[PDB]
Formats: sequence, structure tokens, C-alpha cells
Amino acid sequence: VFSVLLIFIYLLLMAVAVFLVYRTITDFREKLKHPVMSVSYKEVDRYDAPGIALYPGQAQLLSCKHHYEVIPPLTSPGQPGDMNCTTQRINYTDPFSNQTVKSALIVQGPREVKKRELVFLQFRLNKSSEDFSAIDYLLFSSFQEFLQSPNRVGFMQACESAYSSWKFSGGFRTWVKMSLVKTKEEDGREAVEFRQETSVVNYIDQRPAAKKSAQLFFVVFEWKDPFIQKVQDIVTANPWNTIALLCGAFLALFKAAEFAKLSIKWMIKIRKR
Amino acid sequence: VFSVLLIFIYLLLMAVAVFLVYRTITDFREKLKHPVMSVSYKEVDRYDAPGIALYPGQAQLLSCKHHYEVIPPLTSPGQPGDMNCTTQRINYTDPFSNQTVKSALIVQGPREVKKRELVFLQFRLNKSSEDFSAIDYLLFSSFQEFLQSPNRVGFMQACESAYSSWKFSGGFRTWVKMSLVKTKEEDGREAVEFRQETSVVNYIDQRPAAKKSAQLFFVVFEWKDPFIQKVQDIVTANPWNTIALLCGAFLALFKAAEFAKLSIKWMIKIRKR
Amino acid sequence: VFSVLLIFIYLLLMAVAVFLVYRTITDFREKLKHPVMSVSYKEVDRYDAPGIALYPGQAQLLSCKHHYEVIPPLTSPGQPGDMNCTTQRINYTDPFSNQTVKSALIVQGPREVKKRELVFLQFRLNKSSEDFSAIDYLLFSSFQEFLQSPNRVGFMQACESAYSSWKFSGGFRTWVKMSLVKTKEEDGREAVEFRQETSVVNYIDQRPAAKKSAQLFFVVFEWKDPFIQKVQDIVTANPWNTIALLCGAFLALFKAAEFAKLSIKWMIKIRKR
Ligand SMILES: *[C@@H]1O[C@H](CO)[C@@H](O)[C@H](O)[C@H]1NC(C)=O
Ligand SMILES: *[C@@H]1O[C@H](CO)[C@@H](O)[C@H](O)[C@H]1NC(C)=O
Ligand SMILES: *[C@@H]1O[C@H](CO)[C@@H](O)[C@H](O)[C@H]1NC(C)=O
Ligand SMILES: *[C@@H]1O[C@H](CO)[C@@H](O)[C@H](O)[C@H]1NC(C)=O
Ligand SMILES: *[C@@H]1O[C@H](CO)[C@@H](O)[C@H](O)[C@H]1NC(C)=O
Ligand SMILES: *[C@@H]1O[C@H](CO)[C@@H](O)[C@H](O)[C@H]1NC(C)=O
Ligand SMILES: *[C@@H]1O[C@H](CO)[C@@H](O)[C@H](O)[C@H]1NC(C)=O
Ligand SMILES: *[C@@H]1O[C@H](CO)[C@@H](O)[C@H](O)[C@H]1NC(C)=O
Ligand SMILES: *[C@@H]1O[C@H](CO)[C@@H](O)[C@H](O)[C@H]1NC(C)=O
Ligand SMILES: *[C@@H]1O[C@H](CO)[C@@H](O)[C@H](O)[C@H]1NC(C)=O
Ligand SMILES: *[C@@H]1O[C@H](CO)[C@@H](O)[C@H](O)[C@H]1NC(C)=O
Ligand SMILES: *[C@@H]1O[C@H](CO)[C@@H](O)[C@H](O)[C@H]1NC(C)=O
Repeated sequence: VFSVLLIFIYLLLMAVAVFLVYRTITDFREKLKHPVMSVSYKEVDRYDAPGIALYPGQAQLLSCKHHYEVIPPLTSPGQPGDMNCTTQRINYTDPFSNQTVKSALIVQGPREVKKRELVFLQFRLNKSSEDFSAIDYLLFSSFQEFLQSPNRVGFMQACESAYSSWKFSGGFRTWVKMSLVKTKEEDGREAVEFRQETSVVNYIDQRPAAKKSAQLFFVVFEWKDPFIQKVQDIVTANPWNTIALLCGAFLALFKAAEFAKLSIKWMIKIRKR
Repeated sequence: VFSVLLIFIYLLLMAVAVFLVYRTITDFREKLKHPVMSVSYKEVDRYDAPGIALYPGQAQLLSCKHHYEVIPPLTSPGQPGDMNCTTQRINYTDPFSNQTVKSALIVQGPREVKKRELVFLQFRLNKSSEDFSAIDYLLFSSFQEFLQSPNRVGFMQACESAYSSWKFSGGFRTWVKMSLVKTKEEDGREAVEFRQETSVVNYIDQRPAAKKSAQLFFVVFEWKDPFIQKVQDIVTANPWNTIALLCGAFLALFKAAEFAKLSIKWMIKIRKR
Repeated sequence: VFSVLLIFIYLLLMAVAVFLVYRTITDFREKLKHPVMSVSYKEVDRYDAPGIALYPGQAQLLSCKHHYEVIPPLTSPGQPGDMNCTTQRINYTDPFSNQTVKSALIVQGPREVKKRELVFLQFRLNKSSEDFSAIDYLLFSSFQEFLQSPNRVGFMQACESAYSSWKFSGGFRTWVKMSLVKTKEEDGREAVEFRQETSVVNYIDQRPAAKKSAQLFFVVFEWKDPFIQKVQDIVTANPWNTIALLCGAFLALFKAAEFAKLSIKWMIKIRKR
């Protein structure tokens, strides 16, 4: 009769439900055992003013200007003048060596991503014994946060431990298109990291040869796009979602139990007749 | 008796169901209030022929060739010849300054990603007063779309507003590995953006010194990988999925109501006895 | 009476359930028809020792050292000495031309991402007829896997087909911050690909002019961040999840059928009275 067909259908449905809940529980198990982080992108009209920690050493900051889409031709390269930016100077011991102190010049970065706001910095280093002409730069977010920070020393070391340190060369103009990545760790601590795309442009010096010994450093800092990349694992960042998933698994188990009970009742009814 | 146990179990299950539906509704609320975009990757056998908007200014395009994995040694650098590409020339006023017109040379980009198709371009600029030797380049997709565009002026300005503008230096060969990102905005408008990885190679000039005043620009355009990155928020891009989520929440609320009704019936049955 | 209201409510609920299951089936259809890959990030304490396939040609590897955060000043540039790395030399025919054999020098890469382990390599090429001074480098993962590979020839060709080949220039120090992307293809084959961020630093040669004809190549290999990017489509990589989705759709269809049956029973009860 159709009774055995209904019993088989309900048994198959119970098997389906228990398989589904077991698969969900399993996938939750690999999600917990293998911590994997999801990636998303957030669009924002205006970026928070970042901090650029430059390490000139003996190089002198000739100029620092804010421009929009265009850097006008230099009136006289190698000549200081027209410093229009908020800069700070900090001394902190290196978190790794603990013997050498790194004197950092913090510069407020560009803010208007949609208008391609450019921070153009000009350095001049007359003489050095270093084999390679470079200036180190470390990108951190929220220059105001550093300025408002109490110690201003441990913050710089914590930013040093972050993976946002690069170097730009002398004798070249370095167009840096930086992008922001915010990671929510397992501990919940926010990690701020920077990607960059670099355009290196050769600089042709028309100055008299007598002054050509000095090295000129040009760097242009710019936001690549109004897209902040957020990296976080959904299972760990949201305990409420984990509880919701467990609750849904429990509900699925209960629906499977209800289907099994209906199957048992139908089997009893069939056996009675 | 077991009646009170069953009543407690059903009450707990109703609490679980209402908590689950409330959590889903809440998470939907933060998804709407905080527009966050998901990221996916699409593999395609052959890329659409892109457009490269070069801005030489006074520089003369000596050569433009399509190669496969290998650029043969130059027969004679600094000498024009063997132009084998589809190029266009467009004049459009700059969307920002509105005083300076940007004359752009559009070049069809590489197509075969799986064979590492290379577009090699050679420019020669004999003399200029600019301090920095650079040529600007803007990457947009579907060069055919520009060619088929009616105005060819507003399209160039719209591409200018996009964040895919870089500069390559003279005296160097610039291997550009470009990658395509397609974003579906809140308005639904498609935004085409380009990432790049740049390899700068110094160029050693063995030409006679008398001709060394001229600047040589070499650029190689190549697709990095057959992976187009699509950025879109699932909640907004799919209104059908939003309606489905709301419908599922309503179904969960109804199942909670059914569980509560079963609990009430069991309580009434227990009270009767 | 309220009977018609209940019948309408149940009919609407059945419509909701069938709409939800139809939407799920549809979205599954576009997921299958349009293969789209999800992106995730995995944090690991220590990276697997990668392989760097250098192609010096006639260039002589002067030096290869492992450093931590700092490269000490060079005692004497252009002078060989202090080779401390595990290197291998392999000859394999190019997978594309099949006429030219590419002699590759495989170097073990950095391992400690959290301490910024640096692999610093120094080459010296006294004379060449090539117009552009460059050395090609191909990044693959698990240098041990290559070392343990039986053929060591087909593996190099397979890595050549991968999109992780770049070039670093002579007369410059190239800080390479490499990042690892692992893709699970439709066939299930693992594809290992590398992104990089390049910092090019000009090298000032204080050596006597008589030896300045020789070209010096400096490269620094470093891991950008302890974040491996995994690209895989969930629907295809997990057949169990696909079966679970189909089973859930079947359960939704059955719940819709149950709601319709309850509606029919209520309608019959209303018609009886
Ligand atoms: C540079 O410009 C800023 C903003 O316009 C201004 O606050 C600052 O005083 C200027 N610097 C000098 C030296 O005038
Ligand atoms: C940092 O140290 C240098 C070296 O003594 C000194 O010249 C400079 O004034 C110091 N700056 C600060 C802010 O402490
Ligand atoms: C940090 O500095 C202290 C003294 O200033 C030193 O004893 C310690 O070894 C340093 N930590 C290192 C080098 O890891
Ligand atoms: C050259 O640079 C050094 C570095 O600070 C500086 O002390 C010196 O005054 C500079 N000389 C000239 C002429 O600019
Ligand atoms: C360059 O090559 C293309 C394709 O092979 C061809 O269409 C074009 O006519 C060539 N140009 C010249 C000047 O022969
Ligand atoms: C663009 O303007 C320049 C400057 O007058 C002119 O030489 C060139 O022919 C123009 N090209 C087009 C396509 O209008
Ligand atoms: C655009 O150009 C018009 C005239 O061509 C000018 O009046 C307007 O100010 C410009 N828009 C700007 C500069 O934002
Ligand atoms: C040098 O370049 C300019 C720029 O167009 C060109 O007009 C001139 O003919 C070139 N001269 C030679 C000798 O190539
Ligand atoms: C270089 O250093 C490594 C590790 O310290 C060592 O195994 C190797 O023998 C050294 N090379 C020489 C030539 O001493
Ligand atoms: C590779 O080929 C070159 C050219 O004949 C030879 O000098 C070298 O020893 C070969 N190396 C290996 C490992 O076969
Ligand atoms: C591979 O090499 C063989 C001979 O070694 C040759 O016949 C074949 O054409 C090559 N494959 C190419 C060039 O795609
Ligand atoms: C110059 O480099 C070549 C390339 O191998 C080498 O054979 C030669 O010995 C080198 N000469 C000197 C003086 O280093």
C-alpha cells in the first residue's frame, strides 16, 4: 500500500535532515580548526588623514605641499621653501635592535581620495657614506591618533612591527598609490596594514654640475582608490553568529526528530490496520 | 511529570527560533546600514582587448609591437619602424582643470593572457623643459567600447575620473602586469579599475653620445593573470536575494509561532489532566 | 469568518516557501553556469621556504645572505664572498620556444615572516651585449618540493607556465615584498601564484671608475605579510556542500507541501461547516 511508501519517504527525509545538520556541524568544525578569514571592501567618501613616518637620517626636508591631481613645475629644485603640512618629529628606540634610535618625521597624509589629493615631499641630502640612496617610510593610519597618543614611543614601535615599511630612492620621483587594509585578529586587536603601487620616474637635473653631488629625493603620496579592505573571520569575530548557527543546527535536529516521530506514528498506524 | 519537561523544551525552542530570526534581522540591519562589498574572482580564457591611453605630449611613438613571452633584441634603438597595432588619437579637455586639453594616444592592449601577450611601445623625446622624464598612462577596459563610443570625449573624461592612472619613466623599460577589477556600485553603475605590478629595468644606451640627449621610453603591457576581481555587495546587487532573506525570516517567525502554539496546546492538555 | 483568513495566510506562506526554494535553485544555477571564486585569507606563523628561480645568464652570483630586518653596509661592493644559502642549478628547455634552454639558479627563500627575514643576493655581470640590464626571477612555493621532485625539469616548466615571473634591474637594489596566492581550480589542481610589491633604490657606486663598466645587481626578497590568499569556489570545491544545498532545497519543498496540505485540510474543514 501507500503506507510503506510514506514510511520510506519520511525515513529518507529524516536521513536528509540529519545529513544536513551533520554537514553543518562538520563545516563548523573545520572553520574552527582552520581559522580562515573573509575579505570585504568598504567605500568611504573621505579617508582618515594617515601618518607617514619618514626616516631621512641626515636628509633635510626641503619642501612638503598638498596638491590636487597636478604638481606644478618646480621653480628651483634643490632649494628649500613653502612648507605647508603638519609634521612632527619623534625619537624612539628600534623595537628589534634596541641599540639604534630611529628618528622619525611624521607627516599628515592626503585626505581627499575622490579629488586625488597629493602629498609631495622634497628632500636634499648633500653628503653621505651610504652605498644606496634611499629614505625609509612607514605608513600608518590616523595621524591624529598618533598625535593624540600619550607615549608616542610605544605607538611608533607597534607601527614598526606592522608590515607597512618601504623605501623610496633618490634621484627619482616616487608616485605612491597606497591602499588600506584593516584586519580583525583572533585576539580582536585591529591590525592596520598598507599596500602600495609605486611609479618610479627618473629625475633629470638641469642644475649646475657643481651642485650635482647632492642627492634629491622626491616622493608623492596618494590614495589609490576609496576602497578599504577589511579582513576578518565571520565565525570568530561574531560570537552571536556562532550561537545562531548552533541554534539553527539544534532546530534542524529537532525537525529531524519530528519527522522521525511522524514516521513512527505512520508505521504504527499501518501496523494497526 | 514529563508534561512540564515538554512544555519547557518547547518554550526553549520558541526562544531559540525567535532569537535566530532576530539575529538574522539584526545582521540584515547592519548590512544595510554599513554597506560592505564582497570580493570574488572570475577566470576567463581570453581577456577583452583593453585600451591604454598614453599621454606622450611631445614624445613621438617610435614603435608598437605585439609579442609572445619574449621581446627580441632591438635592431637599432632610437629609430622608428614597424608599427603593428591599432591606435587612435583623441583630444579632450581635462575634467578637472578645464583649461588644459589632454591629447591621448589610445592603444589596443594585449588579449591572450594564457600566452603572455606583450604590447611593447617605444617613444623618443628629443628635447623638453620638464624636470621629470615621464609619460602618463591610463588603463581602461574594452578598447572596442571606446572606439565604438559616440562622443569619445565624455568617455575619456569618465575614464580619467577612474583610479587607473600611472606614469612610466624614460631611460627605463617598464614591465607592467595589469589586473582588472570590476565594481558594482550602489547605483548599479559599473566601475572599471586597474591594479598593476611594475618591473623597472635600467636601459643601457650604446648609441653614440651625440644622440644621447634624446630620451627613450620603453613600456611593456601584459596581463598578470586570468583572474578578474569582481567587487559587489550581495544584499544590494540582488534585490531578489533580499526579498528571499525577508521571506525566510518570516518563515522562521511562523515556525516559532507554530512551536509556541504546540507548547500552548501541550500546556492545556497537561492542565486538563 | 477567520477560516478564509487562515486559508489565505497558508496559501501566502506556501507561495513564500516555493519562492524561496525557487530562488535558491536559481542562484545555484547561476553559480554553476557562472563559475565564480571566493577569496579568503589564512594567517600562518612561519611560511614554507619558497624557491626563487633566478636567470642570471652570464651574471655571477657574488653573494647570498640571510638577514633580519637590516642589511649591514657592504664591506666591498663588487667582490665575491660569504655565500650562506642553499642553492641549486637546473637546466631545462623553455616550455614555449623549445629551442633555448633556460639555466636557472634556485635559491631558498625567506622563512620567518614575523621577523622580516631577508634574502639578499648580489650579482656582478662584467660585460654583455644586451641593451637592457635585467635578471629574470620566477617565484614558486616550497623549494623543498622542487628539491624533492623526481624530474626537476617538468616542475620548472610547470612553474614557468605560472604567472609569477618578474625582472629586477642592475644598478639598483630591489626590495621585493612577495605574497602567496593559492588557487583551487575547477579541475582541483593547486595553482601557486605570487604577488609582489617592489621598492627600487638607486645604487651609488664609489668604486674606482676603471671597474665601473661591470654591472651590479642587488635584490632583497622578503615576505610582505603572514597572509596567504586562498581563491576557490565553494560550490565546486565542496561537493558535500552542493549535496547539502540540494537536500535543503528538497526540505524546503517538502515544508511547502506540508503547508499546502494544512491549507487544504483547513479549507475542507471550513467547507464542511
Ligand atoms: C602652510 O599652509 C598651511 C595651510 O594653508 C598654513 O596653516 C601654514 O601656516 C602655512 N605655512 C607657512 C609657513 O605659512
Ligand atoms: C632626536 O635625537 C636627535 C639626536 O640627538 C636630536 O638632534 C633631536 O633633537 C631629537 N628630537 C627629539 C624630538 O627628541
Ligand atoms: C632590548 O633592549 C635591552 C636593553 O635596552 C636589551 O637588554 C635587550 O636584549 C633588547 N632586546 C632585544 C635585543 O631583543
Ligand atoms: C648640506 O646638507 C647638510 C645636511 O644637513 C647641511 O648641514 C648643510 O648646511 C647643507 N649645505 C648646503 C650648502 O645646503
Ligand atoms: C602591422 O601588422 C598588422 C597586423 O599584422 C597589420 O594589420 C598592419 O597593416 C601592419 N602595419 C603595416 C604598416 O604594415
Ligand atoms: C589635437 O590637438 C593638437 C593640437 O592642436 C593637434 O595637433 C591634433 O591634430 C589634434 N588631434 C585631434 C584628433 O583632434
Ligand atoms: C569647467 O570649464 C568651465 C569653462 O570651460 C569653467 O567655467 C568651470 O569653472 C570649469 N570647472 C572647474 C574648473 O571645476
Ligand atoms: C626630435 O623630436 C622632435 C619631437 O617631435 C621632432 O620634431 C624632431 O624631428 C626629432 N628630430 C630627430 C632628428 O629625430
Ligand atoms: C653558510 O652558512 C650556512 C648556515 O650557517 C652553512 O651551512 C654554510 O656551510 C656556510 N657556508 C660556508 C661556505 O661556510
Ligand atoms: C647547464 O648548461 C650549461 C651550458 O652547457 C653548463 O655549463 C652547465 O654545467 C649545465 N648545468 C647543469 C646542472 O646541467
Ligand atoms: C617543442 O619542441 C619540439 C622539438 O623539441 C618541436 O617540434 C615543437 O614544435 C616545440 N613546440 C612548440 C614550439 O610549441
Ligand atoms: C668578469 O665576469 C666574467 C663573467 O663570468 C668572468 O668570467 C670574469 O672572470 C670576470 N672578471 C673579473 C675580473 O671579475
